[PDB]
Amino acid sequence: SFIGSPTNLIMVSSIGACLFASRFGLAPSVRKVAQPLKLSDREVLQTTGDPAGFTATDVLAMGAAGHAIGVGIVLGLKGIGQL
Amino acid sequence: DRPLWSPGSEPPAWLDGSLAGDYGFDPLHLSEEPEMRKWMVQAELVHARWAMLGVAGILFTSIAAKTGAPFPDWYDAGKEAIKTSPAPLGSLIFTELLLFGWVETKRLYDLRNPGSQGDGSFLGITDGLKGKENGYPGGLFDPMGMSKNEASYKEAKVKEIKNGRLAMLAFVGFIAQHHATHKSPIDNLLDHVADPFHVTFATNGVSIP
Amino acid sequence: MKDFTTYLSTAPVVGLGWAIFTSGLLIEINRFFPDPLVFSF
Amino acid sequence: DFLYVGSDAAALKYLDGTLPGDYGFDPLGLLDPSVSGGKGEGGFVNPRWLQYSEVIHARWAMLGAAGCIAPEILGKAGVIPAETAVDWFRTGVIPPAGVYKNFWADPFTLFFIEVVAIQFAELKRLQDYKNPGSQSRQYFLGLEGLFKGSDNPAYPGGPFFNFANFGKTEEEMKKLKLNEIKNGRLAMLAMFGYGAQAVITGDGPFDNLLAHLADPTGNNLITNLGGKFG
Amino acid sequence: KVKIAVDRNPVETNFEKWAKPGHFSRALAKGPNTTTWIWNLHADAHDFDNHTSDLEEISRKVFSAHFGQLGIILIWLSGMYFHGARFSNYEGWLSDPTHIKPSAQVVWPIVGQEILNGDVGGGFQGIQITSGFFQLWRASGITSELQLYSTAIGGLVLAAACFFAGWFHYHKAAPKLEWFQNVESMLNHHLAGLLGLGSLAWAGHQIHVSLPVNKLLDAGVDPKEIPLPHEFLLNQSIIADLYPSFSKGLAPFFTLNWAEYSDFLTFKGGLNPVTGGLWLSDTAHHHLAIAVLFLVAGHQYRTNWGIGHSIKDILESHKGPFTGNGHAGLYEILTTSWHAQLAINLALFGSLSIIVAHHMYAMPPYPYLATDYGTQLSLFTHHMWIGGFCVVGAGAHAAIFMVRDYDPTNNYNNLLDRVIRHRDAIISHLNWVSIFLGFHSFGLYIHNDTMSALGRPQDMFSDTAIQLQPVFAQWIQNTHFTAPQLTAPNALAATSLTWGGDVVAVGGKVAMMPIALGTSDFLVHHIHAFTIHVTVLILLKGVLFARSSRLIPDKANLGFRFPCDGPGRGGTCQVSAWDHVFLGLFWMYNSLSIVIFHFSWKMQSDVWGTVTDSGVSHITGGNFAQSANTINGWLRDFLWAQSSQVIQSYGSALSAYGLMFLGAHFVWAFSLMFLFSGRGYWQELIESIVWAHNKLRVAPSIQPRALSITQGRAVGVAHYLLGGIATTWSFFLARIIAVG
Ligand code: CLA
Ligand code: CLA
Ligand code: CLA
Ligand code: CLA
Ligand code: SF4
Repeated sequence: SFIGSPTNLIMVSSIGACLFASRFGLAPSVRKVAQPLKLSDREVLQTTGDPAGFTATDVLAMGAAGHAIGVGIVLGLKGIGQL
Repeated sequence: DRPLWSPGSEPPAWLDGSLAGDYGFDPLHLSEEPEMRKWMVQAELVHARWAMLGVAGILFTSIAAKTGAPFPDWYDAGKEAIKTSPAPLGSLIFTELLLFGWVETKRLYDLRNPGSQGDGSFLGITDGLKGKENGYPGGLFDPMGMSKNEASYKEAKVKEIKNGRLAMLAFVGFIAQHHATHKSPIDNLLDHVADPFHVTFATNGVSIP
Repeated sequence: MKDFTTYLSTAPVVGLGWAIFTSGLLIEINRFFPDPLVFSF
Repeated sequence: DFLYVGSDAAALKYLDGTLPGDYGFDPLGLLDPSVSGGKGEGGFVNPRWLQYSEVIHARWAMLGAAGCIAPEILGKAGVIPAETAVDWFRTGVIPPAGVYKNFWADPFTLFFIEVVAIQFAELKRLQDYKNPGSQSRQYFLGLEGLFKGSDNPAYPGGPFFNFANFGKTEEEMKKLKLNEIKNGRLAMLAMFGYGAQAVITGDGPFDNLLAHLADPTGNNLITNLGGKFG
Repeated sequence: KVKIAVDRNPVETNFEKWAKPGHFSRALAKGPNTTTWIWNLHADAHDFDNHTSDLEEISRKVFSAHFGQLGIILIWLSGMYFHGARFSNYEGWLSDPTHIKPSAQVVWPIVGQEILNGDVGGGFQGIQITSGFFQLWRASGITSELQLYSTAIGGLVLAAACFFAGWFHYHKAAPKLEWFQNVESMLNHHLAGLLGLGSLAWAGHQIHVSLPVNKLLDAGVDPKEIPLPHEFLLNQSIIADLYPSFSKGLAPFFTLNWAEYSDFLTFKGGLNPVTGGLWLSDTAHHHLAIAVLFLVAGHQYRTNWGIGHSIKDILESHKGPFTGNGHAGLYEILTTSWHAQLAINLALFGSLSIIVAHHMYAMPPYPYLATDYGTQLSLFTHHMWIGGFCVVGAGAHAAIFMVRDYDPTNNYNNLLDRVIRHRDAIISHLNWVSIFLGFHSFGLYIHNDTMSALGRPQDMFSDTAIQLQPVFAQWIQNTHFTAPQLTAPNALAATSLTWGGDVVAVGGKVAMMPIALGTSDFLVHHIHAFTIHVTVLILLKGVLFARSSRLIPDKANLGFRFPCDGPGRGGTCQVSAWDHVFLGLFWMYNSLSIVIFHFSWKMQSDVWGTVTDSGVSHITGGNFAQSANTINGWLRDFLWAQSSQVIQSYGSALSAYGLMFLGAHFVWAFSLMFLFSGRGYWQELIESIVWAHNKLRVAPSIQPRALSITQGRAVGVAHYLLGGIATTWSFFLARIIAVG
């Protein structure tokens, strides 16, 4: 996880893609309950600052999912011999 | 209205403070029934008196041993006593068992029926050998004592029960720090006074692994 | 004490007290004395 | 200003400017009056006992955070001798970490003294919590007058617990309450830190502060997690 | 939404209800007029449904009941640890596991019991144990008896804490019904919390404690100079030499360089040749991966923070056209019925215990466990029987839910209602496959017996004669043997030596060797399939016909456990679902007895034995491929070729196994009174005895009555099962101790 490593780049890009995905619809966040196609835009608790629904549990889950996706990508690329 | 065993606690309903040393300490609800209350009072009194007698004898023997007189330790005193005793083992314990059985069923049937032995059945004595209170007899057992005065008798009762409880604590301390140190209680006391900052219950090896 | 000793007096505890007493009595007889066959004093 | 990052809804509905804390940070929810409803003492999950344990944990954390770092800078300076100046976990609290041999008594002797004294203290505290003001009625060495306490068992006051007795006005008392609970919540993280720093470096917390100060990039979380002893 | 709803002090803590034994039931609250009052008292003692109709009090009752059972199990575990600490040869067994038999029970010299203190070696005498606790205490790194004493005292402390917790959570602070109905929070907390936290804690304990101790143990180092695990925990220098990846010090974990941890988180197939058990590095990576899988699965459901899954939505959304309403109401049933959840949990627990027994006999996870044949056989048989009991109880409590907690209002066209609708088709098809499996397994056995008896072995169903080769099982064996070659290239060897090509051996005895499957294994496996199909037929028929039937339409109003509806319709005896479970217990007993007979014979004839320089010699003569095809071969070469040590056990260390064998014969035979007979004859005999006691005035105030018909059936099945279980236990243990 040295600054400049391909694993660091993969981790940061995954985290940023997950925050982008949860910022404007586009992900089953605390604001967006999920149907088979993830609709209906509900509201609970409060966002505490920036708009939409980035609560304390929204960034906690998306960071967890973004981290967990990154272990799959890095170790998958490491197993096949990439980066 | 009374100093309890724990400040702010709720005293038991069966402990109204009318007993000697009634500090209201009874979490297991023993002595709730009045007959068993009397039996517990009797048992506490006799265990207390025997604890004080044994502790006083142990302390006297240990002090006499420390001053230079030939005396055994409080432990295994009888083991080295029997080899020089004219009375052998077996006969001594059985003699004391018969005599103490006589005295103890006499006081037992005095406890069951107060004043039952004051009818002159035992050698024609009426005022003597008659229980004055629950665990407190009279006649022969109060030769010169001040139990006639009520306040002095109550103060002596409180003093007796408190000294008894202190002697129970002393006897358990005796066996505990004898198993800890294998020395006389006076020797342990002198070691505690000589080096209080180091010699204690913690630096004896045993009981603190 | 009365409320607890009423439970203490019911049959399962009596099913223990007699059992403990008789069992321990027979253990001590078979322990201090060896295994005999004849009651020839 | 108000509320916090977690700040669950249906949790601010039972607290608004009442407790000395009350910053709206109850994401899980444990001060609901519906919890432990009924009769009797019941359980520990209730606002009174939770506030009581929070302020007690707070003050104990203040004392601990003062005592853990106090010998250290004074050992760096010439205040206390460096022979006695040792890390807080090497004083005998963790004998695997180390003990101080040059004490006036055995560590278990001091443990028994602490056990007796603080058993008296905490059992009197618990008995006054069960029965408010009941320690001022049973005779205790002639000092029953300073154990009267107040309506809140957490904040007793009296001739000794508040011998300075300043903050008589409600506003100054509320400010002192907020200051106490905020410095206690800081000492919370101070102890959490001090323990984590001790387990991740094996050295004292002020030495870790010096390490972060001299080299922030080379001595931080990422380098110390990948180092020796953690 | 999810919160902690708790009612404080609902029940006073007093012995008032202890004074009167009959207080939970209003029928038993009057008095003991008849002797059946006592059996109803001990029978309806924990039946909380008829004590009260409130679900909240039932939930509190079962919560503190589970607390009490947990405290009891913790007391038992603490007692086992104390026995291993005080009366054991664990110190001797650590220095010599291949020559010193384990022993942890010491008898008294009171009456002739000194012969039971067998010469197990190491200068120690006692009962040779079979639970395998020494293997567990060698896996989890334990050296001295001080550590076992500490574990026992901690277990006693936690047991007292659990009992105090039950008392508190019932009498002092009882949770409400909404607290128990938080199913999503329950599942998340018992997936991520319980299972995941325990798996991660065990992985950490194995990595920081068990791995260095087991690395030094199999290297020939005596345990006396082995460093204590706290030295490995605190000091990285001592743990660095045994495992070089610890010199990195948690750097590869956060930097995603987990390939550097390949020294103590290995992925190896097979067993450790020094000890015979699984590699502790493999178990460490296993429990770490299990902790990962349970941490990720424990964050699936939605409790309070919007995100997650709602189980009602998941159930109601899976609807498929041949099922009508698909899982429409099952969330409402499982959140309101304790017996339905009891059936599900007991069925899955029993099946998982069966998997546990099979996967310990397959891959021994403990050092010096494969060579200890007694511990392996005892573990397999014991978890086999416990799994069977849990499955039978699952069927019983499913039938109880069917009788009591099932209502037709919530379910109209769902899966449960449609299973009720076509129950006759299910029972008929199960009967057909039952008859089919029974014929072409047991008739094959009888035909082989006949052709052996008729002097025509070439007409038998054997390997020498025409054979039924189990091609599917052998192909699965070959695939798993070649699985590390292609499909799992990172595995060092095969996951087990069931299908391998090498033989491991510790101390001159075979630890685990490849297993060959022939016609006899085919016959026994299809016998097992037949027997399990019959038992599941009995249990499923009892569950399905508990509510209503073509015979008795009003069986729902007659309760779950009733003896009969009278001699009408030709006699409706044993028509209740309780009697279906009563028969299913015996069918379970037959199934698991034949299963463990197959296990013992196959493992003694083709796996267990002593390795020599000239080949491998097993315990028997390898006669399973020649004698397991006939009933007489099975009898003579398993029950008569063995059990020669049980009969001659007298005067030796294992004579108590012979005594237990004959007492088990007694109890098994004594049960057939309560099974064949009825009640009217016994009631009339009791009337005559009552007259005898009336003649000389010793008449009890309580009227002596014969046992109830359900009571008599329960006594019969209990005595029968206890006798059979103890018979097989004594025979198996004596055979595996005197030989293995
Ligand atoms: C010192 C403790 C102590 C106290 C305060 C009491 C007090 C009482 N007892 Mg009791 N008693 C005691 C010990 C004590 N007893 C012992 C040990 C026994 C067993 C032998 C008894 C046996 C006994 C009986 C059988 C009866 C009483 C009765 C009484 C009452 C009479 C009042 C009286 O005369 O005062 C007593 C005053 C004293 C005992 C103080 C004298 C203490 C001396 C000076 C100590 C020195 C002697 C010692 C052996 C030396 C120790 C040496 C050491 C330093 C090495 C009163 C409540 C009677 C009663 O209640 O009737 C209504 C009654 O019937 N007691
Ligand atoms: C992550 C949190 C957590 C954990 C670890 C557990 C753990 C457990 N629960 Mg569960 N439970 C939880 C949250 C949790 N619970 C929640 C949130 C609810 C409400 C929805 C419940 C409601 C619930 C019910 C209704 C029942 C359980 C039961 C059990 C026990 C099952 C016995 C077993 O499988 O053997 C494992 C055995 C052990 C590990 C033995 C050690 C037990 C230790 C002492 C428990 C420590 C865990 C605990 C959560 C710590 C905090 C408690 C604190 C106040 C002291 C097990 C100990 C059953 C029970 O009564 O047992 C208590 C049961 O019937 N649970
Ligand atoms: C789940 C069980 C578990 C546990 C308990 C540990 C624990 C430990 N491991 Mg291990 N580890 C585990 C699993 C586990 N590991 C697994 C699964 C792997 C993967 C293979 C590893 C891989 C691994 C490596 C490679 C290394 C460790 C190391 C360590 C140590 C460093 C801990 C650390 O960095 O935190 C730092 C400490 C803290 C964060 C402290 C926690 C906070 C404290 C408790 C707060 C308390 C303060 C309180 C307020 C006041 C205290 C009371 C006071 C008044 C007396 C520690 C002993 C390293 C080592 O040996 O170092 C010694 C090391 O090199 N481990
Ligand atoms: C070993 C003892 C034994 C045996 C063999 C049977 C046999 C039977 N029971 Mg029973 N059972 C027994 C004890 C036994 N019972 C006991 C003690 C209980 C009480 C718990 C039960 C409880 C019980 C229940 C609850 C159920 C059964 C059922 C069955 C049937 C299963 C048929 C099947 O699939 O197998 C195939 C057939 C056989 C094994 C019979 C022998 C066949 C041999 C090999 C002869 C083959 C053909 C032959 C050549 C024809 C001869 C011709 C001749 C007339 C000239 C069968 C009639 C079930 C049923 O009705 O069927 C689904 C059922 O539901 N039984
Ligand atoms: S024999 Fe018994 S079970 Fe059968 S119908 Fe008669 S009374 Fe009922």
